[PDB]
Amino acid sequence: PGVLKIVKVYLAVKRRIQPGDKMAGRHGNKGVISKINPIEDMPYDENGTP
Amino acid sequence: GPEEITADIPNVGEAALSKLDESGIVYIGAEVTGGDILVGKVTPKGETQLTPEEKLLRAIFGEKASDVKDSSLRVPNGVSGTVIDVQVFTRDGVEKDKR
Amino acid sequence: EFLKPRLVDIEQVSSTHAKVTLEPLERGFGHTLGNALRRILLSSMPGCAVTEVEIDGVLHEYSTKEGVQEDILEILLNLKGLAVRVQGKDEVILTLNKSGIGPVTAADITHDGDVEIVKPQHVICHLTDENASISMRIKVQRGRGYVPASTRIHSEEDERPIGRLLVDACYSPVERIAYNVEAARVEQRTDLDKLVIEMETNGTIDPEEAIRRAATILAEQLEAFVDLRDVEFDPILLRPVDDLELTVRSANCLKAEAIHYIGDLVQRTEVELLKTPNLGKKSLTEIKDVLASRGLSLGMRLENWPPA
Repeated sequence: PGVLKIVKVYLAVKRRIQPGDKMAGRHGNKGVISKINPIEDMPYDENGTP
Repeated sequence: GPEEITADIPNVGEAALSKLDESGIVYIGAEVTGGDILVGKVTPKGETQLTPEEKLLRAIFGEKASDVKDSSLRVPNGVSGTVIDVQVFTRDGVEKDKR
Repeated sequence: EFLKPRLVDIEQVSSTHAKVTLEPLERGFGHTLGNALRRILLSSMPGCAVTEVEIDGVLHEYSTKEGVQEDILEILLNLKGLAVRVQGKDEVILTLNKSGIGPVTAADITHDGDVEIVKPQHVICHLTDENASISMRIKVQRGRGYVPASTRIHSEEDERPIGRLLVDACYSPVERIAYNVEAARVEQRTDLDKLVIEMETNGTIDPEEAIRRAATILAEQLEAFVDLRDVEFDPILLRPVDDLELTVRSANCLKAEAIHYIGDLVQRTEVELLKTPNLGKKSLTEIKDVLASRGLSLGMRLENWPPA
């Protein structure tokens, strides 16, 4: 009765992964990221896949 | 009185009116951030003594002379991202919104 | 007295796979050159990637189109993997229109002047009814590294109309690269080293041109080593004093005190200029009044004072 007309607005935000964000497995191991290292610094096997 | 909602909001520049339609709510798909105005809602104020200062104010400016307030919902701090939907609903009997 | 490597026996395995051989190398230089080239190629290689798109009926990425089998968000992901080769330009616009039944691929993109789509079977959407249509305009750019859509702001200097979809850009044609070190086949020399660089791109760059680009980048970076050696801002201030329409009496007093600039006056607190001869209690108010009109109250403190 007191309300005459209503409007609602929804937002959509994409959260890219970043150092502070928490990541965990499914065996009780967890942790926070510490650095987003470039591709060329990750260790690579013989075939070159980092 | 009634709290009608319209795009025309006194004391707000054309920069903030770029993303509002003829009804007073942001277009669907407009990318927003910071504290941009979302819905243009006005709250009536009480004045029944038209002093000569108010008379000249109404003469040089619009009929309301910005008497009405502007209780417009703004994007809260730290919130960004494009809008998705607007969910206007209208009470029976009252003229329905344009959208 | 050092043998120079020569790019010989370059062979191509597939449309993406490639092997480049560097025949003459010294004892330890094989690993050094291989690592430097691999890091340079993986880090910074020129390439073309989709920057922004525009579909006809959509308003944002979180919507759907009637008649298509995929969301607009998904369509942006299939478009992000599209690889093109542009010649002589950097802002090529790729417009595609298709109607009917079946997947829509890059093969039906309108034939522009000089733009080569590396693979024409790259599906980007599917149509599911006869009478629906999809009309989109794709813009491709040239860059060097990873540039997220959110980070860039200069593209927002001119307002983007509602309907312009922003997609992240990768710009790196090299996906995988590994090197290997073996012994050269030269027998007249005692022991010589050869290097083979297995490189896997998206077909956008020539392996020989990629190696050349890495080499010239390294040479230009090293150019800085071969010769080491090396062994009052506000516009309201800094204004002429005779701009505050003061009285005649204050004009001569300021000259005697040598207040030739506005900012010098604003730094004087009220207890000290009163000792100036014939300043005047009412005249002092006039200086305060006009300076209050500009919003410049007496008693401020600055740090540096240039002569001009």
